[PDB]
Amino acid sequence: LEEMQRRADQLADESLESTRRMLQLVEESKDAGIRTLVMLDEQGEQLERIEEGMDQINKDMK
Amino acid sequence: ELEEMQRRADQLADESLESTRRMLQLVEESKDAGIRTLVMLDEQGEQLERIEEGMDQINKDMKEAEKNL
Amino acid sequence: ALSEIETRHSEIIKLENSIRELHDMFMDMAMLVESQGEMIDRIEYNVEHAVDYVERAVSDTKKAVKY
Amino acid sequence: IETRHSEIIKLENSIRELHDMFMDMAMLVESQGEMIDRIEYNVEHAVDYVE
Repeated sequence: LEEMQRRADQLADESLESTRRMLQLVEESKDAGIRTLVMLDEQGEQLERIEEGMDQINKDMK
Repeated sequence: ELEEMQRRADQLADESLESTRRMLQLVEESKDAGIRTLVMLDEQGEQLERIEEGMDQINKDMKEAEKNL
Repeated sequence: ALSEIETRHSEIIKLENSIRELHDMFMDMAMLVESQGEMIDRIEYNVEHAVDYVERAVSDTKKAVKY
Repeated sequence: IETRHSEIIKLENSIRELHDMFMDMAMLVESQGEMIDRIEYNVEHAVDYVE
């Protein structure tokens, strides 16, 4: 029953290291998510200006 | 007390498994969303290329027209 | 024994919370992207329309110059 | 313990995939941002052209 407690402890340690690695991956993913959402919001504003602009070109041409 | 501590242990251990099982679900949902998003971003990228190409022509012809005038 | 069980549990919960925020980021991302995609559709349309206008405008001036 | 570990190892596999997907997404959005930047510019110079 010694080698068993030994295994359980080994698995528990692996499960913990896995969880910590997952925490690291999730952290970098959140940073990218944040950067991406901020870019999309910016891009949304630029596309609104692009659309207003095209309306002006199309209008003044007529 | 000791009996209760074991109750806690079995409590946390069970909660961990369920949290893990929930995470598997949230991650799967996130992935599908991410794929749909990728699909959309791919189509948009091409649309944006034509848009850019059209604008090049516009500024080209406009300069020529202005020149001709 | 107990301290370790507590730490592993705590780490897993902290992960689930972090993963819930990531799930939300992707959901919000797909929403924004689909919305901007509709604005892109329209812009694409307005651009082709302008291209034809400008192309005729330059053709007119080119013909004029010719004669 | 053996099942929890098994469920955790599998979750790690999907989180790795999700992470990688988040990183590639950010790069895509940024590249498209470059185009839009140019588009917005070319459009400003088309507006002052029509005037």
